[PDB]
Amino acid sequence: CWTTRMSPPQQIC
Amino acid sequence: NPWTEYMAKYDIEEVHGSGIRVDLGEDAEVGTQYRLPSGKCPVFGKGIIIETTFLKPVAKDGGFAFPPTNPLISPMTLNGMRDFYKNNEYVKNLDELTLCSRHAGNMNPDNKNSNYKYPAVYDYNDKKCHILYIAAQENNGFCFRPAKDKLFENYTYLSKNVVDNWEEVCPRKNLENAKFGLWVDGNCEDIPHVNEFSANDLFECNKLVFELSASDQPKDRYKSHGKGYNWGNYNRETQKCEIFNVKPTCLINNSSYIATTALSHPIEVE
Repeated sequence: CWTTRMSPPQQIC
Repeated sequence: NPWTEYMAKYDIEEVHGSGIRVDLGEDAEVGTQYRLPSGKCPVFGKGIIIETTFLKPVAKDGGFAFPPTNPLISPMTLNGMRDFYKNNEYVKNLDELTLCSRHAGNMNPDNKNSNYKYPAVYDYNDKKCHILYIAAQENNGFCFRPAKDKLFENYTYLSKNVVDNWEEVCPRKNLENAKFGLWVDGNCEDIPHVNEFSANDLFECNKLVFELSASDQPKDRYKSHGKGYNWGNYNRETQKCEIFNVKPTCLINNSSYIATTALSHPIEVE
């Protein structure tokens, strides 16, 4: 799982 | 010196600022500090040889690249990335290398804001950005080493810091009929001392220069900051790769020569 830094923020696993 | 503006891209210390063979010029925390690539220029033709090819996702049955994700953000094509960021005007129109670098830099492993940004490889062959889960580049005490190689010629190694105007300020092409020199009192003089390595063609010279170039680990203490044997004058007639470690400040016209750097593509000339 990672979280995007740029808007919109989202969780990608 | 009328060469000043033109030669700026060959001041690798200034425009790249980190290791080339092994780029580990910064540190970032995720509690624990880690080393990570930070060179401002793309490294054309650089790949990693595993002694499983390295663009395979991490699992020793796996490679260096990001594991499968939902949605699949690595590997991701150029068009895939442009679509992914279609609402971000500051990103959607970046060139393929910078975009790939920014895409990799988008994925925060600390799920708090952290400074850790993965390096990446853009493969010109099928227009795919591969985020590298493993930022390591050499372990020859899984054993592996960085190299330029025919298999890697369309690969491009990208740190988190790749500048958006690399095309303008970074080396890419080799300079045909040109020899790097030093400008002294209104004339372009030869590099006074060079280290001569035999090389069958330009590719092998580029490969050798890369092997000897700025490196941030042996084989703050280890950081090159871009200093090293980053340049080579290839004499195609005597088949000599003339390698040196001081920045060139002018060009000499000489049809026997091709000017290359560790950062440059191993084949392309202009």
